[PDB]
Amino acid sequence: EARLESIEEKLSMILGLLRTLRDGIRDAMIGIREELIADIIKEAAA
Amino acid sequence: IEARLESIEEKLSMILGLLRTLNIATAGPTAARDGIRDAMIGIREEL
Amino acid sequence: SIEARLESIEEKLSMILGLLRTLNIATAGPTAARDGIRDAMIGIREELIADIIKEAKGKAAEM
Amino acid sequence: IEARLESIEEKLSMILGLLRTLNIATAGPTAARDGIRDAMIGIREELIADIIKEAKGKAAEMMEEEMNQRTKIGNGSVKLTEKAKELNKIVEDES
Amino acid sequence: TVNVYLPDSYLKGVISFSETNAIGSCLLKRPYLKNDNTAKVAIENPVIEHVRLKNAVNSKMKISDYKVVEPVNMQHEIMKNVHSCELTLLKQFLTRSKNISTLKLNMICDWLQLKSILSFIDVEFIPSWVSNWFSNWYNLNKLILEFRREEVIRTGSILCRSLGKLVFIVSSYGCIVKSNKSKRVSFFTYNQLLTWKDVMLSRFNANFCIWVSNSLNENQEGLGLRSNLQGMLTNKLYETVDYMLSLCCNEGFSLVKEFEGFIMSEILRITEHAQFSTRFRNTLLNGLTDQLTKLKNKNRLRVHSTVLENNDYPMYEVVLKLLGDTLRCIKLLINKNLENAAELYYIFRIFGHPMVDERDAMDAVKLNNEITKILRLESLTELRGAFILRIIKGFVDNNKRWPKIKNLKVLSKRWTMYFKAKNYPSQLELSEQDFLELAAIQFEQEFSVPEKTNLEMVLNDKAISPPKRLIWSVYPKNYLPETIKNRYLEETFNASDSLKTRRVLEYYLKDNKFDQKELKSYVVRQEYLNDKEHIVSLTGKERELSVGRMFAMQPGKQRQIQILAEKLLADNIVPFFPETLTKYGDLDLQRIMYIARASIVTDLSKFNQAFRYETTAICADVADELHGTQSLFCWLHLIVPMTTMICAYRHAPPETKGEYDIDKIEEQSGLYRYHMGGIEGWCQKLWTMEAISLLDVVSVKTRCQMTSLLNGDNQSIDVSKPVKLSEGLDEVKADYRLAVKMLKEIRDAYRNIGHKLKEGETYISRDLQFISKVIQSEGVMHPTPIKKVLRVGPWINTILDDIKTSAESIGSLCQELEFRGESIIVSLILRNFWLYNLYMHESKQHPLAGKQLFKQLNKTLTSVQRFFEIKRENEVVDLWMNIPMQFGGGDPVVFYRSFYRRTPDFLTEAISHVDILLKISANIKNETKVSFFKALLSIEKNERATLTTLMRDPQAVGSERQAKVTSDINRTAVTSILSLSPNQLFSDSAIHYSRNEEEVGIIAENITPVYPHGLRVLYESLPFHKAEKVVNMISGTKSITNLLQRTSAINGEDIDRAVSMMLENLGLLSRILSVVVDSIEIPIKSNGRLICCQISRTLRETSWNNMEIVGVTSPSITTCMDVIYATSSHLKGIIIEKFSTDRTTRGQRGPKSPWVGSSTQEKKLVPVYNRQILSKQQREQLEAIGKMRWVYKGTPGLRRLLNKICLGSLGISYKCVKPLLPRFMSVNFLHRLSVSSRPMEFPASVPAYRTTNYHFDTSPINQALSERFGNEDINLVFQNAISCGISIMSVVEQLTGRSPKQLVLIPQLEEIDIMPPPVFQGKFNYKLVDKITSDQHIFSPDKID
Ligand SMILES: COc1cc(C(=O)NNC(=O)c2cc(C(C)(C)N)cc(-c3ccc(F)cc3)n2)ccc1OC1CC1
Repeated sequence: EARLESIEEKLSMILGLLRTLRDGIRDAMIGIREELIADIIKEAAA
Repeated sequence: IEARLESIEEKLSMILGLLRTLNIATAGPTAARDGIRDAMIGIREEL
Repeated sequence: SIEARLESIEEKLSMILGLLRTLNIATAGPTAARDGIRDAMIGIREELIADIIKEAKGKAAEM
Repeated sequence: IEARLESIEEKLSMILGLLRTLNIATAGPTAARDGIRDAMIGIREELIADIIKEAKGKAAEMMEEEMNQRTKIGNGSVKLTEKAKELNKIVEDES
Repeated sequence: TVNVYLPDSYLKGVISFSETNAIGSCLLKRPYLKNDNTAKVAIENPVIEHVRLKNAVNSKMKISDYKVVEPVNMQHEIMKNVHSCELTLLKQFLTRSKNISTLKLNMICDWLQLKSILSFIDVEFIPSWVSNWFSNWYNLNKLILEFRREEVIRTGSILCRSLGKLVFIVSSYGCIVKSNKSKRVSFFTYNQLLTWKDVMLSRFNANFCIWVSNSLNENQEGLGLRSNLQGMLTNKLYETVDYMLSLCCNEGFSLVKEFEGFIMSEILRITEHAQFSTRFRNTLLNGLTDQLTKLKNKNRLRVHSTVLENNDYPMYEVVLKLLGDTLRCIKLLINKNLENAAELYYIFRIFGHPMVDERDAMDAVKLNNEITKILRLESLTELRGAFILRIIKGFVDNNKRWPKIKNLKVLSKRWTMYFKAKNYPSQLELSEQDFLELAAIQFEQEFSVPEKTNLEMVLNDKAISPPKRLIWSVYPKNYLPETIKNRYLEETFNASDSLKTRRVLEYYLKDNKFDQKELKSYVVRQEYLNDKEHIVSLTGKERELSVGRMFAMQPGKQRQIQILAEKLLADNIVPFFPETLTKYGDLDLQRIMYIARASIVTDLSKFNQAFRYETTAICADVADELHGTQSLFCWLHLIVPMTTMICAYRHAPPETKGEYDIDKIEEQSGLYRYHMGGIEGWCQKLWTMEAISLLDVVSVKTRCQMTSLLNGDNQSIDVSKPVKLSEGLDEVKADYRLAVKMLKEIRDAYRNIGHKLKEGETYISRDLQFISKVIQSEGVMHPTPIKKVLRVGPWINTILDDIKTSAESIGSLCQELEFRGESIIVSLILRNFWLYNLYMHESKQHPLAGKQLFKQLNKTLTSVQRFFEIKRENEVVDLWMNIPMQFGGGDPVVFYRSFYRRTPDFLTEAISHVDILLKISANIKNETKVSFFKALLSIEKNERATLTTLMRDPQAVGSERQAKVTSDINRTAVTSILSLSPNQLFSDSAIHYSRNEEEVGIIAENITPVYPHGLRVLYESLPFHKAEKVVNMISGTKSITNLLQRTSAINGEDIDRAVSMMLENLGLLSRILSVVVDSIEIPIKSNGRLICCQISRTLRETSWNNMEIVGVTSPSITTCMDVIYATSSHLKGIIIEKFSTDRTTRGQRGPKSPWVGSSTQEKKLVPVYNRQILSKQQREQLEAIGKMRWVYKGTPGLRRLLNKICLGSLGISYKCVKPLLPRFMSVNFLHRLSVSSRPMEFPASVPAYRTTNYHFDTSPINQALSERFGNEDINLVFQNAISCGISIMSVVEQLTGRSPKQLVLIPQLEEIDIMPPPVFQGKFNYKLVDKITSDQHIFSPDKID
């Protein structure tokens, strides 16, 4: 009943941003850098 | 019963992630269209 | 059908995930490439990652 | 509990409808032949109206014939035009 | 010191609209054919060549006394002009060809046991619809050859000659024709002078072939070709179309284009039910009449403000009547006969070629490559899902696993369990939602980009564009302003020698700072996205019969990227798509051949210009993910829209306002910038894959079974579906309904992606009938015999006019009348006609050699006479022209080639041919015919036995008994040129080449016995091999000593070398007959005949100092086998029997499957490991090392040599690659070894359908062989014996009207020997390889980490 609460909350956000079809650049930057370091770790010894 | 719920939550998380980038190319203004270029040119030297 | 009422949810939201993937690929084109934002839209692909490591280690070795 | 499942089902169904009916207009010249206009997304009719109001001259025509009009064929059987019947009468006769 | 400009003899090029306009505008001082910028520049600042042409013309009669017309208004008068008659010459040629042909016919009938047919060709009554074309061609060709001879002496020459009532003034840069009868003048190019000649030649060849076939078939049916064409009606067709094209100036070729469609409609009427045929015919007629209506305005718009504006155009009615008459002529030639319709496919050439406008096709495609396209997201994602599903299936089938998936959380439970189980659903599953939810998957890197640049990939003999700033170098200086010229001279001083070349070879060999690791960094860093110096040029070179087809061209840097992307797709991803890769050779020709069945044949010719980034990226992204790159498979739509389209042809300039930068010049008829579509051929594989994957979605949406074949530019979709609806309209209406419904579905599917299929390019049918452009109906194939023999004549397919290559080409082209057509006599007659013309009439005058050649020929002709004591000089040429070329005679077809296609041991075949030729020749004494072989065996074998010759050519002979070739004589010159180049890598490789060549032969010198095919394998296992390819690619360039100079002319050294080779190969027969040793024993047989296999083996052994070769000698089926005719009664031979009872067998099919002679080689125990990461070159290395390990076992030094090779090539030890190597389990590699130089198929010399109606029994011959030999292997090839038997069945029916019911081939056991597996003794010289691998490392593969 807890994961569903987050689920119902996020559907409203998803529809809100989908109806438009400032801050997203920073989100994209942090997102790419999130997996860039992990991929580098895997690529870099065994 | 429980794997399905967490899988649904993860898939919605990726849905939100995708929906964030979709409004930089066409839905986003051309003025801020060049903002990410500085960071991208900086990634080669940020690591 | 309690366990079947949320597996259809999963399939449907995976379908919209595929739709959004295709939409994201489509909109990052010649306009995005010239402004140097296409790679942030698609991401890094294990090949530019090796390139940066080699120069980073090469410079570190040159020390 | 159960009701929220139905609510999320409705939300997903309508999101699927919206994403199924969505259309894309490709990137191209800005109608001033100076720069490239980026791709657009929206409903088919509004995109067509905007693009046609943008188009000038012969280009517009082919667009009208390439996205609005289409080949209307039923049970095949293409009819030969009146001018093409004269070729037929000169070719298939006196042989 | 001496540079020559030998012109062309055949078209081999393109007719230019702008060059003609420039010539005419310079001569008239008014626009000609058009009022574009070309006319302006030509009027104001004409080029020096056109000024000289103008002066030459003015010195002669004045131009204002005649009506100026286009060169195409003159064909009717040019094709009807009569000069001196040439009937006696034609009679002489025909008589001599008949003599040579009767000698060969005696040869065949002697051993086929047969017992005046050439008398059916009556030379005194030639129709005169064959003679006129011969006379026209003779006169025009004489003029052209005289001009070529004159031009070789002086750089720029103008020659004037009178041909009847026409006067020609010919030059290398322009031509004029004036007609006194009509009082009119025309201006054209050197092309349009030797295309009219080609039209005359083709008309003569076609009419001659049909006349000969009709003469043969009127006395014995089945002796000639299986098609009955009237020749008078073909002459009428030629004249009518000539007149129609003359009236309709140059827009009439778009009207000639529809003859193929008309023939297709006739075939469909013959073979199908009215519903399909009427639809096709009506669709054709509507478009044809639309074009007919639109013709007049096009011409009247083009010729505005021109000298031709005052000429009158034909009205609608006259052109309509002309079309009616020509279509009547075509329809009457097809007398409801499907063989005539397939026969008439040769008329697409017989009328001439159109004059292509460089700046008009570009304009026509501009607006197609510019419009915005509205796309549906759902279909766009379904296509991506189908592509991903194809990839998944390919990996699951080949590797038994899924590709690596970045995130295993975008999958539902169904696809999650499918992932865990490592399989995929069946076609009955996979609804649309499956594609939608599959399109969410992202792959990880499964492949790789090679770090080193593949020198065999980039290096080619092609052209490249200049950079953006150095683009004014493609136009004459006179055509440009002064400021442009000054700034261009300033700019060309700052450029390097590599950024000044328009050729790839000079682009690389002249590079001073080349690096093999540069391309990897270039691709990974995406240093092509924002390139100011990027440009796409469109030189406008095209192909046949089209008003526009632009050949695109690029600078070298991005050319590398295009080549690399195409190669990576071909190597890694084109597999998984059997529909496309298997198109040519297996899929369509033989493999593919109530439940309703139908076919759709949509075209994909103009497929690239409707593609956009949004339609290509959805799959190029999957390719990038698999290969790990960022943007390498979608470069085109990322870079092309940012640059300028130029159309940089030599003459047509742009109208610049005096500014250097092309990106600043306003868009014109030849310039535009925002090109949103695709370029033709640059990303063809990806677009093909998308087209294939769209049909998967279409098939899933409906529930039909679709199979797709991609034969060229056509897509053939064969559709099946259980109709489950009957009791009304039974069978034909069901097929029609299925076809219509699926046509609607396919057109809708293509529309949703952005392609608007035209009504005139897609059609429906009941069964596929034009796959790869071959007409096959009901299992019988109807050939187009006279389509490859239209241009047979003197000096064909020769860079420099050398008789050897020209004779080989004549023979090769005429052998098709035997392979495809079912007539051997027609092919013999044509071949000997043209060979006699070449040798005895055209060798007296050579542009570069003079009379020398003929003198040489006349000496060889004397010697043979003196050797054979021939009384009459006329019958010594007959004998000489039936001797193989390998011994120094003129005969570019060996005997066996008429019965089976492939063989080992060419030498034994040549020996057998000469033996039978001397056997039938009841003109020489018996002593001399046995003395010829003693002369052949008299050798001076004491010479250097280098084993690299056998590595290059396992079937090579030594001691100068062989004929020399171009590669072996140009090798030293090419290496010497490469040694002096700025590129350090190439210079070092060329410096070490000689030593590496001398050392590669020493590795296995002390190994016995010598197995030349094992030596070939060892050769392939070394990097030297690859270098030896590059040299051979540069040897064939027509100018070796001018590679590093910008001359585009043939140097004197090259001419001297070529002439020396040509003159030295013409005396080989004289050389071998000079010395005879009388102490040589010929192995005569107990039949009174000589054993050809033993003589061949002795000759091969002696020429190599008696070094006991093994595995190369094998008997010829023509001499080790005796053919007789019975009914299940004879002594232990192979029996060939006929299924049916009918007399003849042409045009029928039988119950049996087609006979293809396969080898069933190398029973192989392949390993089980991942091979996806390895490039193709590394896989070939592993295969070569495996073959080396298999062939040589227990030989001392083998393991050390293998370790050296593995370390040199792959960089890792031999014991670390042992698991990766394949394991062969077989004892006889003399039989099972598969390697180049060793044929892997043994087909018969008849079409496939003809082999389906015979069957063979080999039990008695097996019993006889087991009685004589043991159970071990022998020399005789079995596939080849069966092939020869089938071809005998066919040829006997050809020569005699009755096909034998059964024939038996008895083996003669004195010609057959055994090949037990050999045991090798001696130690390998394994050290040398090290050095080689060090100095040829630029051609090595990438080292395995
Ligand atoms: C593919 O390259 C080759 C293949 C062969 C080949 O196939 N050798 N043949 C037999 O070993 C064989 C054995 C037997 C036995 C087992 C005794 N019954 C019978 C027959 C046989 C033949 C014709 C017939 F009409 C009937 C039976 N042949 C030979 C040489 C080849 O290339 C190298 C010379 C360069």
